[PDB]
Amino acid sequence: RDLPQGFSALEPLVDLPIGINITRFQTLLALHRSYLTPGDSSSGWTAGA
Amino acid sequence: VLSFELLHAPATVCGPKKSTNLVKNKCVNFNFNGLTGTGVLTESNKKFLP
Repeated sequence: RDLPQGFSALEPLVDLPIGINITRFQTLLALHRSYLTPGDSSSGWTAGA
Repeated sequence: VLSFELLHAPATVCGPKKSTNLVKNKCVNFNFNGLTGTGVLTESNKKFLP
C-alpha cells in the first residue's frame, strides 16, 4: 500500500497529431465471469484488486 | 480524381526527403531535421539516450 519513496523520470512514448478535443476521462478493467457469479453484466461480475 | 482539403486542421504527412551524403572533418553548411548551422562535423564518444 502507498506509493514508494524515490525518484524516477518518465520517458516519452508516442505523440499523435489527432487534434480532437479531450475533456473527460474513464478507465477499463477486467470483469470476471465464471460459475461463481453467473448472468449478464448486471449480476455476474467480481472486481479484482 | 485526387483532391485535397483546406481548413484550420493541423498538418499531416507530405511528399521533404531531402537526401544528401555526409561529409566530415570539413567546414560545411549543414541543415539537419529542423536545426541549421555551419561548422565541422566529426565523430564523438558521447552516448545519448534512445
